[PDB]
Amino acid sequence: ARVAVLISGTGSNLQALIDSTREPNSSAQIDIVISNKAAVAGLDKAERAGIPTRVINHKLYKNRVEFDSAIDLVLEEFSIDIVCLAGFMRILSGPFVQKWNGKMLNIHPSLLPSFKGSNAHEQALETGVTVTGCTVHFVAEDVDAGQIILQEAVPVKRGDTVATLSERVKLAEHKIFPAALQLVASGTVQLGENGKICWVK
Ligand SMILES: Nc1nc(=O)c2cc(CCCCc3ccc(C(=O)N[C@@H](CCC(=O)O)C(=O)O)s3)[nH]c2[nH]1
Ligand SMILES: NCC(=O)N[C@@H]1O[C@H](COP(=O)([O-])[O-])[C@@H](O)[C@H]1O
Repeated sequence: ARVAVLISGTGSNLQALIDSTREPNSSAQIDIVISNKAAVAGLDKAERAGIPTRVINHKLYKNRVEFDSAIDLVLEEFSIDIVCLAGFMRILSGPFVQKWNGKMLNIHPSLLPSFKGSNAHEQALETGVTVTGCTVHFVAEDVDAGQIILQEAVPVKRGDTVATLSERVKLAEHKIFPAALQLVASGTVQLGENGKICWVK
């Protein structure tokens, strides 16, 4: 399965995916990395790994649909099968989501359905949970509401900040995102007719 990874910053999840997809038994290969932000460290990581990169800024497009179409063009160019959102901090439009239904994965740093949105760690700390975690899910039109593939719980320590908590949760992210990509790319897991997750094996 040919994979595109979309990023907006540091790219630690990208690096974990690059590492995993180069294992001999990997069913996925990363053929393109796309960023909406220029000069971010995730681009350096891709380049260093010998993977092509494309930057697409919102300032060159009228609306969200034309922005996504520019993404889609590149996806089609590289004959992509699966899209991974790895620190990609943009909402995707309906038709784009619909086109890639069952083919697009996102990593989110909470145990969904808790703490949806762009500041999950802030929410978890504000709420005072002692257990948080991360979630890989299929992307549906409603944000962070798509079908869940894998999750991993991560403890919150007293005195945790966004800095220390996100560091701990990222170690879990780097485990389940490669595991989830491998499940989907090997055809072991799929979105299924009724919409709910289907373990084909
Ligand atoms: N259709 C859809 N379903 C999803 O399940 C899903 C997950 C993501 C992944 C992202 C979800 C977290 C985010 C929530 C809100 C954000 C936001 O408003 N981003 C700005 C970017 C501005 C900037 O920082 O430069 C924007 O969209 O314009 S980012 N994107 C998705 N889109
Ligand atoms: N809602 C999306 C979201 O909050 N994504 C989060 O952004 C970080 C990106 O780190 P990275 O650039 O080092 O992979 C990750 O922690 C990811 O879970």
